Formats: sequence, C-alpha cells, structure tokens
Amino acid sequence: MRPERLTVRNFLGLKNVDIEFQSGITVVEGPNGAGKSSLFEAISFALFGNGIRYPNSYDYVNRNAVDGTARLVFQFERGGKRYEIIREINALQRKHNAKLSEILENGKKAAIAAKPTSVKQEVEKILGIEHRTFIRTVFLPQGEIDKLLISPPSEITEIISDVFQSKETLEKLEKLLKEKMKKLENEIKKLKEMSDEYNNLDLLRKYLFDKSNFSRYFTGRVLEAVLKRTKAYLDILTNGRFDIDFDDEKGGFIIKDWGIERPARGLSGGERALISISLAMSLAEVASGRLDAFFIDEGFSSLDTENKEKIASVLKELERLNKVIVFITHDREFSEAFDRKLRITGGVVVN
Amino acid sequence: MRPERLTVRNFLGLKNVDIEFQSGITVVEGPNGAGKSSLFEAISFALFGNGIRYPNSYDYVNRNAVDGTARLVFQFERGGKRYEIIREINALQRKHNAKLSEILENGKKAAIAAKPTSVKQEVEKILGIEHRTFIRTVFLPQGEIDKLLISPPSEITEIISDVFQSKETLEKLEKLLKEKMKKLENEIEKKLKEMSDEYNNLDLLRKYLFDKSNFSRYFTGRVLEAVLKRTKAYLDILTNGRFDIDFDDEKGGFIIKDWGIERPARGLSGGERALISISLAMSLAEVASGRLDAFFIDEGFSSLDTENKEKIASVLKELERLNKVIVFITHDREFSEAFDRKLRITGGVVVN
Amino acid sequence: KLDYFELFKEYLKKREENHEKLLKILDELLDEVKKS
Amino acid sequence: DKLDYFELFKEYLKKREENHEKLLKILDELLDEVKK
DNA sequence: GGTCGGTGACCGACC
DNA sequence: GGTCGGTCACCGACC
Ligand SMILES: Nc1ncnc2c1ncn2[C@@H]1O[C@H](COP(=O)(O)OP(=O)(O)NP(=O)(O)O)[C@@H](O)[C@H]1O
Ligand SMILES: Nc1ncnc2c1ncn2[C@@H]1O[C@H](COP(=O)(O)OP(=O)(O)NP(=O)(O)O)[C@@H](O)[C@H]1O
Ligand SMILES: [Mg+2]
Ligand SMILES: [Mg+2]
Repeated sequence: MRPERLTVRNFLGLKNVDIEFQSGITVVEGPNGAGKSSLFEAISFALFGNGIRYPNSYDYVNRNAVDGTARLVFQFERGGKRYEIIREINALQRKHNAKLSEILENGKKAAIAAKPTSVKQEVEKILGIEHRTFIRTVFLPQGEIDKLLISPPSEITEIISDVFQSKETLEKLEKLLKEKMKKLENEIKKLKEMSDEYNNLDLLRKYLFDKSNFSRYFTGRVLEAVLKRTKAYLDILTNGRFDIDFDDEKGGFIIKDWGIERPARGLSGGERALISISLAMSLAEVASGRLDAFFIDEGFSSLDTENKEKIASVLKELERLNKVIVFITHDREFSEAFDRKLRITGGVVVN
Repeated sequence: MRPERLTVRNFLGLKNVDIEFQSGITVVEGPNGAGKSSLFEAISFALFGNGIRYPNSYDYVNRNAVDGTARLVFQFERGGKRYEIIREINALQRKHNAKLSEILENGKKAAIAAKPTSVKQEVEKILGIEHRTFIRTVFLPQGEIDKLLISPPSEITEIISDVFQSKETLEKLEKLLKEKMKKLENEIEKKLKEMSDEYNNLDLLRKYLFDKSNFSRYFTGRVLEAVLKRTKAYLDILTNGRFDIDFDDEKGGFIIKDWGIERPARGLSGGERALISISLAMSLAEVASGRLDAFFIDEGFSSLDTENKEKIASVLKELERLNKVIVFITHDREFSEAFDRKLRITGGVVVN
Repeated sequence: KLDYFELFKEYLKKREENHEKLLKILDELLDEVKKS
Repeated sequence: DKLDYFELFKEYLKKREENHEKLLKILDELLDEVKK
C-alpha cells in the first residue's frame, strides 16, 4: 500500500488538508490538538472505514463543521494498480457514503465498490491484510507502539501470517478442499480408489491447516528473516547489549540483556519504544511490495536524548527506500533531524 | 500513606537503594533503564505484593544478583501509627517471605502479619484501599496516566469511592446488624413493642445504608462533585476556559467540553488527555489528604508539548506547599530542572 | 470532612424523621464494631 | 520473493514428504480451481 | 409445613 | 501470628 494523495475536510481536528505523499521520510510537526493524529486516523478511516479513537463513525466528524459533513478522498497504489476512495460522513443526516474506484491508464475511473461495507471488503482484498494487522505492524498509532512486541504468540503469528499470505486464497482453498472430501465421503476398486483420495487430500489438509504444522513453520521462517535485521539494528543502537528472539513456549518475544533472558514486558519505557521501533522498521523492510508505507505517531518521547538521536540516525537511513515513511511528533529535537517537513497547527497545514 | 523510608536490594533493575522520603516535591531523573520505575514498582510491591509489569512475583528478582534474592523494607505512616514491611523474594528457591509490624512509639516492633496474603489483607485494612484504587488515583504508573479518565463508569465509581469508605468497617457493621435482627426475631405487651420496635428501627437503618440504591449512590455523587469541582478549577487555569469536565454514566464516562462542545475523554489528543488526567489526579490528591499522603506520577509528561509542559510543571510546583510526599519521575532533563530537589538514579543506584 | 459516616448523618436527617433514634442505634453498632 | 507462502510450502513438504510429488500436484490442481 | 441433611464461616487452641 | 480442626449456624432438600 502506497499513499499518493489525501484530502480531508472536517475530520476530527481537521478543517481542510490536501497532501501529496512521496517516497522518503516526512516529519509531521505540530502542537497538541493540532490535528496530527487526526490525519493518521483519516488514512485509517479512508481504507478500512474504522478509526483508532472512537467506536462510532459519526464521532469522527468535526463537530464545528457547520454542515456536519466530513469528506475524505484517498488515492493509493498497489502492485502497479491505482485506486481512489471517496467518503462522506454526514453527521446530521446520519448518512455514510463511500466508494472505491480504480484509476486506469487511460484516466477513467472504473468503479469497484460503493458504500462502506463493500468498500472495506474490497480494500481488505487489494491490501491482503485486515485493520488489526495494519495498525500492529507498519502503521503504529499514538500510545500503541509496543502492542505487537508484548502480544501473546497466538496473536503475533496471526498478524505475521496475514502480512505474507492471502487469506482470500487460503479461505477458499481450505473450503474447496473440504468440498472435495465430503464429496468423496458422499460416494458411500472404485471404493478403494476413493478411500485413498480422501486420504491424500487429508494429508494435504493437515500439513496446511493444522495449527500446529506449516503455520508454525512459516511464522518461524518469517520472524527469522525479520529478527535478523532487528538484531543488527539493536546491535547498532545498544552496542551489542540487546538481542531479540521469538519463542512460542516462552510466551512471545523474548529479549536477551547481556545474554540474560527477559520477557518483552520486563523492559522499560524507552527500551520498549526502542525495541518496538527497530522491530517495526524491520518488518516494513521485509514486507516491501506487500506493505509500502511505514507510519509512526509518537514513539520517541519515551526516549532519552542519547537514544532519541540514535534512533533518529538509523531511521534517517531509511530515506533511501522506495517507501512512504512518515513520523509524527511535537518534539522539535527529533523533528529537526529530518529534512522534509509538514507542519500542522489548528487543523490546517502551515507556511 | 506517607512513605517514610525505603531500602532495596536486587528488585527489578535495582542493585542497592536507601531512600528517606521528604515533604513536598522530589524529582527522580535518569536515563532509559536507570531504575526509575523499578523503585516505583518496589513501593507498590512492598505494600500489595504486586508489580505492574509481571504477573509472577519471582520475575521481580534482579537476575544479576548472585543470591537470587530480592529484599524490600518499606516503612510508612498512616493515621498517626507507623509500620514497617520487610519482604524477601528468592527466585532460586521459589520463596516469598513477607511480614508486617507496627513500630510502637517506644520503638519495639509488634508483629501484625507474617505471610504474603496476611500482609496484603492487613495492608488493605490499614490503608483503606485495594491495589487497583492505589494505581489509578495517586500512584500513577508509566504509560497508565490516563486509565481513570477513559475508564468505564462502573469502575470510575468503585475506585473514587473506595478511597473514602471502608470495606472492612461496613462488612463487620452489616453482619452485626444481621445478627441483632436475627436474635430479635428469634426472641419472638409493651416489651414486645420495644423488642419489635427496635427490630424495625434496625431494619429501616439497614435499608438506608446497604440498599446500593440509597446512601451508597448518594455518597459517590457527593464525592464526585467534590473532585470535579477541583478538576474544573485546574482546567480553567491550564486551558483558558476552553476545557470543562463532568461525569455521566449513561454517556460512557468522563465527558469533556471543548468551548461547550461535548466530547468523551477517549476522543481527546495524547497531549490533552495527559493534561486533563493530571488535573484529575492532583484533585483526587488534594481531596484525599490524610488518607493518602503521597503522590507519585511516573511518565506522565511525555506527550506534552513545550507550552503545556511549562504550564503543567508550574502548576505542579504549587503543591510543594503541602505536607505530602510528592514524586515525579522523568528521563527528560528539561522537565526535571523546573524543580529544586532532584534524586538521580543511574545503573540501579543513587548518584551524586 | 467527606467522611462516610458524617455524610450519612446529614443524609438521614434530610429524609428520615426517626433519625435521631436511628443515628443513636448506629453509634452503638459502630462501637461494637470498633471493639472487635 | 523468498518468503512466498507456497514456495515456502513447496519446501516444507520435501523435508517431511516422499509422496510430495502427487501432493504438490494435488495442491496445484486445487489452487487452479481457486484461480478460476 | 417441619424436620433432616450438608456445607460454609468463625473461633480457639496448639505449633 | 499461623494452622488446622471442631462446632454451630443457616439454607437447601426431601420428608
Ligand atoms: N528482572 C530484572 N532483572 C534485571 N534487570 C531487569 C529486570 N527487569 C527489568 N530489568 C532492567 O532494569 C532496568 C531498569 O528498568 P526500569 O526501572 O523500568 O527503568 P526506568 O528507569 O524507569 N527507565 P525508563 O522508564 O525508560 O525512562 C532496565 O534496563 C530493564 O530492562
Ligand atoms: N469529533 C471531533 N470534532 C472536533 N474536534 C475533535 C473531535 N474529536 C477530537 N477533536 C479534537 O481535535 C483536535 C486534534 O486532535 P489530534 O489530531 O489527536 O491532535 P494531535 O495533533 O495528535 N495532538 P497531540 O497528541 O497532543 O500531539 C484535538 O483538540 C481533539 O480534542
Ligand atoms: Mg497525536
Ligand atoms: Mg520507567
């Protein structure tokens, strides 16, 4: 998923905003209540029709808007293709409209879905992830930076799998293969040959949907690739002190501190932020092509001056990537470290 | 609860620490992983037997320690009386030894409780509050600053009211009433009216205290008004009359007004939630003086910009006046130097 | 003072007429409780 | 890419199966009537 | 409706 | 002061 343009009107803290996104790093600066997080939830609401902060859709409408209407237009690219989502959340009429059109090479707009429910299903297909996976990996909201890290092994594996697999394919494959076994049981030399087919599909079903086999192996093989980069990021950031590995039995992410073992929840504020950020920029690297954005809303304030600058240094060395990387901060000490800035105050972009 | 002294060996990230607490404000300041919050969970652990970060006691033992044993001595004053708690967690032997003693004026230690559970039970009787109430009101952990404010209605009232009433007293009181009533009905001219009349007076009094609908409700409401009165005051000073606060349990909890526009706590920004949370905390701290005489706020000024960090710090300084043990924990030097008395921790030991 | 029992004395006096008798019974009970 | 689910799965089988020819055959037929 | 049964909380004693 | 056991009181059940 690669953000290209985002237009906001009267969404939460926002009054009007219009942003082109591009490869590289961008810092979104601004005071409290300026509208930084609103812009983040905006993208979230453009795609999945869910936000972070509120249970109910009509809450997201800027209550000061005089027509009670929030409008969102989001344009993004995936896998060569290019998509446009338009939304109106009308809080007076209590009407929520939403369409997703494809943008073709000849400049017309082929429609793929209208209304919230089918737009979300379409978005979830094009992306190949669900909302939870989105906010737990490469799109980390304010105050929720360490959720993946301290999650139980069950959740972690679901999240990882989903990033690197089509649930749309697997859902059907599992179903199709059910159908071809209850159609062989249905039957009742032929009865030996249909007994021995039921049993070759069943060996296939087992290696593929037992919890419990290849899922456990595949998660291992992904986290192996992911933690290889994290270990290296952690060697740079902590001078060889911290090591990270993943164990299902030991409750999840397991950290070594000068060799000593500690559950990720043992860590402190800064160490957690520091070890969530290098784990997050690792995941994004290993998920390029699948996931092409990396957003953080305010990790870096847990961090002391030494660690903030160190973290900033490594992050800055992502600038090279063909990734839409965006960090959000009120902290000027962190922000000044980067070149491309976007300042937001009072619900508008400034200067 | 007024922390007098605290000594620690090998708990979490601490090696050795011996700390006498004073009145007014101290700032604990030091880098990521210094041991700041470790001291914080040490107090909570010594009193209630529970950390913040681990469900299992043996995990609080510093793994570097050569004996595999953590030791905790906490001494504190409540209601004139003085107590001391000594706890030894041995991670190697899976042993947790705890004991509670009143330190009489003469100075002999009279034992009160000598097990992790008997200590936790006596502590709740003394302090007046359960562990959850402690960590939501006046002892606020890193990353949990706004937990009371976005909390659902039924919890918010269980918590603030627990401060001001006694589960111990009420439980006994209700039972004794239950027996006196049973005896009177068991004991069944003028005497009958006397025996049967006091039966009813008891029952009319029973109805007023223990039908949750009755005084219990009313009490919680009087309590809330008191706390919100103060919270509204602080908010006027901090946000130029922009943000008001109120409580409605059919509206899902604490509700903020933004120039008159209603908004549930969870809808505020990271900065606005921390600024309003602290206000609420300071208020509860004022309203429960004598019952809780400490006020610890670890990691609660991170998502606060420069204008609000300066505003928040100045207000917090205006508590230096009060006879209390007030402690702020930070890694930010900027914020910590707005105050006078600093306690510096590095490498799990006090420095300077 | 915000004391649970002080507030009850005020709450009962408002809506209860037999309150003076009732608060009295309460005091006796509070005493038997404190003793134990 | 290396971390391709079925290319990972094409290999997890070769370690754990001898009859992995007709099995990966079956898997391929099935994915095709999912492609359809 | 009253009598028989079992289980649950308080208390004193002994470690 | 801790533990473990005894008894009595109370609600349940079947009489
Ligand atoms: N069981 C343990 N044994 C030894 N060290 C531990 C243990 N648990 C945590 N630590 C480490 O002890 C150090 C102190 O932790 P902590 O007290 O949370 O730090 P802190 O001063 O509050 N730092 P911060 O919250 O980042 O600003 C950290 O480096 C932890 O990783
Ligand atoms: N429904 C709403 N209508 C109007 N304003 C709202 C609504 N919900 C929240 N706000 C306000 O919109 C402003 C922007 O919020 P937000 O975007 O989260 O700020 P922010 O930039 O992240 N500030 P901070 O977290 O403190 O760094 C805040 O003042 C919110 O209280
Ligand atoms: Mg924000
Ligand atoms: Mg800390």
